[PDB]
Amino acid sequence: PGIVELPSLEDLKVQEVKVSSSVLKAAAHHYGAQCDKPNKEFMLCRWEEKDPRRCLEEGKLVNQCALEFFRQIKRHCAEPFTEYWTCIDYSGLQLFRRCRKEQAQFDKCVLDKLGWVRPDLGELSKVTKVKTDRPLPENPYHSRARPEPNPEVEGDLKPARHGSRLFFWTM
Amino acid sequence: PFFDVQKKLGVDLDHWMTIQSAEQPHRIPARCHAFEKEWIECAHGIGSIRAEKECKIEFEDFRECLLRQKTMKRLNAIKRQRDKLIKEGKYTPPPHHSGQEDLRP
Amino acid sequence: YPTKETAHWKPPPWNDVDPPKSNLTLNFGPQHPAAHGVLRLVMELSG
Amino acid sequence: VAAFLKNVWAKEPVLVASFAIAGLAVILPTLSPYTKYSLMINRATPYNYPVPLRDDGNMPDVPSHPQDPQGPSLEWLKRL
Amino acid sequence: MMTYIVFILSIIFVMGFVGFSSKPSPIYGGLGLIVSGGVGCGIVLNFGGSFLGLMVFLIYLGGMMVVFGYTTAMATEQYNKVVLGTFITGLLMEFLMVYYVLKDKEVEIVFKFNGMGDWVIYDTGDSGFFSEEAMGIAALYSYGTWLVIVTGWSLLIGVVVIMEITRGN
Amino acid sequence: MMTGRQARAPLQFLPDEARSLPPPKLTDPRLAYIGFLGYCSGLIDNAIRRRPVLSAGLHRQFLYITSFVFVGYYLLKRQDYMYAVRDHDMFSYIKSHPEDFPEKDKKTYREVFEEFHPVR
Amino acid sequence: MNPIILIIILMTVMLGTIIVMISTHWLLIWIGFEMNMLAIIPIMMKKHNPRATEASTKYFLTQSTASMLLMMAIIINLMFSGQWTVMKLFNPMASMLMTMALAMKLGMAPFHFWVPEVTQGIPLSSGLILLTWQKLAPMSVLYQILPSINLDLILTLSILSITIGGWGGLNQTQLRKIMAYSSIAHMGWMTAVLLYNPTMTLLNLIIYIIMTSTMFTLFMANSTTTTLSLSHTWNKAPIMTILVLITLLSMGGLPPLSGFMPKWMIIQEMTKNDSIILPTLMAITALLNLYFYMRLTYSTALTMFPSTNNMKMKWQFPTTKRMTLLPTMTVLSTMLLPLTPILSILE
Amino acid sequence: MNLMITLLTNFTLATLLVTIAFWLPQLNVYSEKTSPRLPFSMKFFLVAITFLLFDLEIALLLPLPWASQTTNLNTMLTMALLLIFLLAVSLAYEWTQKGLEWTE
Amino acid sequence: IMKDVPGWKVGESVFHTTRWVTPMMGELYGLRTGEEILSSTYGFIWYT
Amino acid sequence: MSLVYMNIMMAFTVSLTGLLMYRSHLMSSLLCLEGMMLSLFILATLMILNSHFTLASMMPIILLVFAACEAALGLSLLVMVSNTYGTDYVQNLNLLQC
Ligand SMILES: CCCCCCCCCCCCCCCCCC(=O)OC[C@H](COP(=O)([O-])OC[C@H](O)COP(=O)([O-])OC[C@H](COC(=O)CCCCCCCCCCCCCCCCC)OC(=O)CCCCCCCCCCCCCCCCC)OC(=O)CCCCCCCCCCCCCCCCC
Ligand SMILES: CCCCCCCCCCCCCCCCCC(=O)OC[C@H](COP(=O)(O)OCCN)OC(=O)CCCCCCCCCCCCCCCCC
Ligand SMILES: CCCCCCCCCCCCCCCCCC(=O)OC[C@H](COP(=O)(O)OCCN)OC(=O)CCCCCCCCCCCCCCCCC
Repeated sequence: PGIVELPSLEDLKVQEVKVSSSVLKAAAHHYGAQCDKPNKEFMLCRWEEKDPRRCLEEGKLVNQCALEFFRQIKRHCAEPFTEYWTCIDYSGLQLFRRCRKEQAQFDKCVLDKLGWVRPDLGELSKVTKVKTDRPLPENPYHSRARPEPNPEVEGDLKPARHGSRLFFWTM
Repeated sequence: PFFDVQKKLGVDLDHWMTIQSAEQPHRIPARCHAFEKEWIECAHGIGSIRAEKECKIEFEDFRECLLRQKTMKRLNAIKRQRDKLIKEGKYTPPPHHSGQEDLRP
Repeated sequence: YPTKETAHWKPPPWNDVDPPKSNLTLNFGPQHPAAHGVLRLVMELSG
Repeated sequence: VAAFLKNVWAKEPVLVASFAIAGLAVILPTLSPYTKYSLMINRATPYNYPVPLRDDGNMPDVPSHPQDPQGPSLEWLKRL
Repeated sequence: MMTYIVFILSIIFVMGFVGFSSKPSPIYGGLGLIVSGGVGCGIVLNFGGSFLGLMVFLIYLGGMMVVFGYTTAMATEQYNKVVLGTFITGLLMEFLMVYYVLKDKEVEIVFKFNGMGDWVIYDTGDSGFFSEEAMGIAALYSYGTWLVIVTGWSLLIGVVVIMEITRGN
Repeated sequence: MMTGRQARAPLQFLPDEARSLPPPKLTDPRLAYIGFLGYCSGLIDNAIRRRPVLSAGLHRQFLYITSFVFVGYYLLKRQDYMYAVRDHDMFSYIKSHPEDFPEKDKKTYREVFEEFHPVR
Repeated sequence: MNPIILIIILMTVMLGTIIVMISTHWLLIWIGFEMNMLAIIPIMMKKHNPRATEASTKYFLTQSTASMLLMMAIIINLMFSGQWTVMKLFNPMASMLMTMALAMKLGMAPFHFWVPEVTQGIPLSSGLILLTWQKLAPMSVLYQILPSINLDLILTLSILSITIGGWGGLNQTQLRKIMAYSSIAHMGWMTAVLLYNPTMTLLNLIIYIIMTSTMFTLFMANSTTTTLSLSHTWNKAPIMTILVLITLLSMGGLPPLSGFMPKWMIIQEMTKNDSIILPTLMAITALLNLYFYMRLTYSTALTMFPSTNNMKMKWQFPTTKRMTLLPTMTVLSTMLLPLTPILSILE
Repeated sequence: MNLMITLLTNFTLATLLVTIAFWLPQLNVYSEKTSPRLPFSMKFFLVAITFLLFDLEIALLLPLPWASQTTNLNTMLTMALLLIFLLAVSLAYEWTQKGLEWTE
Repeated sequence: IMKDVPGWKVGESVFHTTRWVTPMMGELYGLRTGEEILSSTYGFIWYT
Repeated sequence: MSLVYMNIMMAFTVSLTGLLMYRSHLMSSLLCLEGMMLSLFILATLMILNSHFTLASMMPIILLVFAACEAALGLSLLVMVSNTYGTDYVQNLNLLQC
């Protein structure tokens, strides 16, 4: 069959978010509050194209808006955030419930110096609508033409011509 | 004597476990969901006789998704040629195929 | 049709019932011989 | 029925406690006002990803941001 | 070697089946089926069937083979050529199959078989905050309603049937 | 053979298009033969229990006759329905495929040469 | 047995058969066969003698082996198709194993070696259930998997079943073994026409169940398990000799009887597909079935064997048995050939 | 992996204890000592089969703590109470037909 | 690697479709070392 | 196909040919039957976990439950045979030759 088409290694170069999972999980609610639009453009493009090769520019926009988010944390509230993700980072399950005072300090400093509001319980699982400029994928499964169906039955049902026609049975 | 009582009464006794492309708990996709969906939506309504000779490509893609025989045969060819070139000394493995390049994310 | 192989075959019983074709005996003693220790019991147990 | 109940509670109280606990387990969730909230909490637990919708132009109930007013809410769960 | 762990456990599995299926005695046959059930459980566990492997240990080895050894103890007496000969026959057939599918990375007895480690065929993604195997088993109560009805009816009928045929009257 | 026809609508003994067909008359010789089978079942039922064969249980003989006629009427309706379905599918398949059913150029016996084999 | 428990266990037998007949999933097919065997085991052990325990053990071993081969065929189908719909099988190995498993469940030759032993070991009512109702579910699965059934396999099983069920009944004097070898020959007749027209398969199965139900009901009503005990029936109830005469003449395939209907329709649908040698050899082989049927008619109805003195006491008592549907089944097994185009209701 | 290491270590310590307990009392040479079917019960087999069938019913009951998380709770609760009820009905039929007798 | 091999299409799909197929474990970690293979393919199962 | 499927199917056939060739004991026959079930369990489980076919995760449990109830039925048959003949030998089950 055909040759698979892959992007070059230059097209896969982006400035990664080289932080740990507790750094992300500590920042995850404000990240979902603030980096909404490129993330949902990317996930809409990702569930519609069904191909990670058509989604690389939205992936780079996600990977860029996340860096802008952490730079904007780093300019104002580096120390409460650092204490908070260290407390998140101690726990083996990384519990939010063990870390409520450091979360309170980080949310206080984030609401004061950046105006960011933490999402309530129920908001980051809402289904949101995304305004895109890319076209809707018209055949994302790359399905070929379906076979034409068998003909339907039509007409009125007449009696059997001379009955059963089983050897001599005249009905 | 397939007495299709389920389609007669409208009950769903076992149509849910019948295929991989059905409704799954927590919307978990099967690893060959698209291939099975393509083969079923091809072969739907045209019968077995037309489905074996008109939907052959979709069923071959789906069987090769399931069993991965051509994929494993292709990897066997590449790996055997690689090991022959390593034994002959005419090929070197790159550092990113030896654990020396500080992986992506 | 009688043969040499099917020669010893008799017909089955008329009610299709065949003949059936015991109980345990225990030589018993007290577990720790502190109290009694000098008892012998020949049981006939039925399970 | 009061003589039989006291008699079976005198003779076989383990079976009376068995049938009483089993009968409460059967008829009690249809009488409880919190059986609704079990369904409400299980359908509100977000296992999958909330795959967003293409904004065609007419979806007034769907929010554009998670912190928008419209959309499904869990204030009943915070409060109870 | 360590990438072939499921394969090596499957070789131990076939060796255990050649062990008990050559039938030395129902006691040692039970022992061979116990060791075989344990290593086949390990085969299932190394794909991510942790609940299904614990179902092997808890149900298969835990109840059923215990009842087999129990009933054997009531029907055999406590105190050959054909068993050991059939044992080494099955062992040589299995090792010749191993040798072919290892030196060739390919064999065909009834179907074509790969010779690489079966690590190759796995998925490269996650399941999130659940096990897919656990959620599919949990759906026996919400999706498998008819399946639960016929399974419970067969088990109740099975209790009735065992009390009928062991009654003797 | 016709199992894909009655698979869109399963377990219908008489479909709605069976009503376009004329029902069997109640003086159908097939249905009268089934009534004769009911009378014979009544006679065998009086004979195996050593009742008088023609006299005993006239209510029972009449219920035998009635029950066989009642079942056989719907059996004849389904029989005529399935043969009508068979002819309907035959004619629609011939109509949809004219290349597989060419209208045969019929020659008369003045052009047809048949080899004569004498009996002598 | 408790009559409540008897009714529940027979409903569970029927339930397993219905679950095989209605379900669209292979696991539920296997579940139906498991439930069917699990429920029919007490019916075979109804009288609790060592022949019934031996018969139930042999039946258990054969049906268990067939159920495990059925599940292996289902598992190879799940490999090579990724799904579970009860339809054609997507691998010839799964098709071979499932055809073997259903051949073991039907007791077709060369997997026939349990049917006369198990039928002899059990009573006449349980033998009736085994030889009529237990044929329904595997023929339904064969009816559904026929786009994948290998032709040479099913016709080998068919002609081997017809030949071995012909030669097996010629040596028999026990009635249950005669009915079992009759079963093997008629299952060969059913599966021979399966890939050609399965409506005629269902016609053969229905006429066979009617005639076998008639013969087992006559054998129950006369309480005769051997040829020579059936020979005393003329001095006890002479109408029963007439009924077993016409039913044995029907099962031999003689016109104008309705046992000629299935084999005539099978020959009729096998000559359409340009097979001439095979229905001719099948028809000539069925003359052996007719031979031991005529042996039984000679011993029962056409001659008068010697009776004993104690039959005079049994003259003074009527049959108080529920001869359920015996006149209906006797009429349907003999006088149905004028209604031969009724077979279209099974289309 | 760590599980396999732990199983091998427990098996090794157990085999070492068994090998010591068989070979360490063979050090002291002792005076070599020169002087000098079972009955079936139906109830013993029946309690084992009753165990096996109720254990299969338990095998059906084991996915319940995962099954409560479903969105089809009314069907789930119905089938859960139905499996426990069929286990209780198996126990009641085992009771009333003299099955739990002399090993009650 | 596959230069000396005659008739070899590099990057040839084993599927007739042009749809993106999710890669297999052997397609990604096929040419890499056995330690990375084990850590990617049995790591979560063997984790503690 | 995959390499482990060869060994699991060969395990099924080994327990098959064990079950199809009796030595003396009916218990060893039932052991071979449940070894067939064990190999079927493992093979179905490896397919269903490999495919990520979620709903068929309950299939091997239903297989295990039905076939262990079947095994209980077979053990009760063996127990009745052993109470008849004293042993569980398959050469004692030969009354139905005539
Ligand atoms: C205003 C509203 C009301 C208006 C009312 C208008 C009518 C007024 C009269 C009402 C009564 C009508 C009765 C039925 C009409 C006549 C049917 C007829 O004769 O068909 C000729 C039919 C074909 O001849 P056709 O010259 O082409 O047609 C003349 C008509 O146009 C025939 O017309 P078709 O072309 O429409 O015929 C249709 C087709 C024409 O037939 C065919 O296409 C050929 C296939 C026929 C069956 C071949 C089966 C071969 C294997 C079985 C051999 C059986 C051997 C004989 C019996 C042995 C002992 C049981 O027949 C069938 O498919 C039915 C099957 C045969 C049953 C015939 C009716 C019997 C009713 C009474 C039964 C009593 C027992 C009789 C013996 C049982 C056996 C018949 O010939 C035969 O079937 C030969 C046998 C004779 C039939 C029975 C004669 C009826 C009267 C019997 C009274 C005497 C009973 C004696 C005591 C009991 C026996 C011991
Ligand atoms: C409706 C909800 C769901 C119900 C089903 C679920 C039940 C869960 C519990 C499982 C129980 C399993 C075993 C049941 C066996 C019942 C039969 C029984 O035990 O009968 C025998 C007993 C007498 O005991 P005996 O045989 O003598 O014991 C030897 C020592 N003497 O006989 C007796 O003691 C009499 C037993 C019958 C009467 C019991 C009445 C209890 C009433 C409690 C309050 C009402 C609860 C609602 C249920 C309706 C009860 C009528
Ligand atoms: C595509 C097909 C779909 C399905 C179509 C329908 C298939 C029907 C298959 C019928 C199979 C019948 C098997 C036998 C009945 C089962 C229950 C039973 O065993 O009843 C007999 C009963 C038991 O009583 P018991 O006391 O235990 O017996 C010892 C004698 N004292 O009582 C006795 O022993 C008394 C003696 C008389 C028993 C006569 C029973 C006749 C039942 C069958 C009637 C004919 C079948 C229906 C018509 C044809 C349908 C195709």
